[PDB]
Amino acid sequence: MLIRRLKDARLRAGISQEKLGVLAGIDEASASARMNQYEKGKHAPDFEMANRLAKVLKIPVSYLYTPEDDLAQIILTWNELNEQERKRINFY
Amino acid sequence: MLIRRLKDARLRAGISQEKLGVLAGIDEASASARMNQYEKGKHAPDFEMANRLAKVLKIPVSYLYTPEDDLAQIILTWNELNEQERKRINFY
DNA sequence: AAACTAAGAAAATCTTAGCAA
DNA sequence: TTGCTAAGATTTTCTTAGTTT
Repeated sequence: MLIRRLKDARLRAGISQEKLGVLAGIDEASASARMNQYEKGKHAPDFEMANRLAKVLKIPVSYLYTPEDDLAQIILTWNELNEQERKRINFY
Repeated sequence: MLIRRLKDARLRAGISQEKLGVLAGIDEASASARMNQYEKGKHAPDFEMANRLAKVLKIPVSYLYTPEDDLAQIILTWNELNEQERKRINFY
């Protein structure tokens, strides 16, 4: 899990670390700490948690696991394309 | 990590679970077991290991973390494109 | 040969109780 | 308010020693 990806996505979502945690289902008593540990790279979330974070952040989960900046941008762009626009890439 | 992504990529590489493990730097004494645990979804590898696996399998690491079949295919295709080709999608 | 598994050892994360910016 | 951290409690993976396909 790439800490820069998590942080960038969180800041674009405009929410605090704690709020991101709460919305992803982490107990209010541990949300701030846990989300900070993830963003600072102290501990890694499991894939199930990453999926819940991605849901809150409105991103595809694999964005958080893509080190290649150009591919990560593609993933975010693809995310916002409608199903007809995706067909155009699919054929491509 | 998505066990089907790992299996599909390994089978395309034409290598055993053990061989994949050995090539990815897992000790010869535990490669078979660990690789199997990952592919069967018994335990998840950490991201560092996933990166080592992806290098052996000649895939971008985020393929292993992409649940969306259509995006996963984009990632696979993108992996094989040269610079000039990646430039034209980045535009598109 | 390759795939697979149990169980104890080992190492990781999670919760708690805060402090710092 | 938000970001951040230590450390013990908790939960996970890893190694070993195999059996199964």
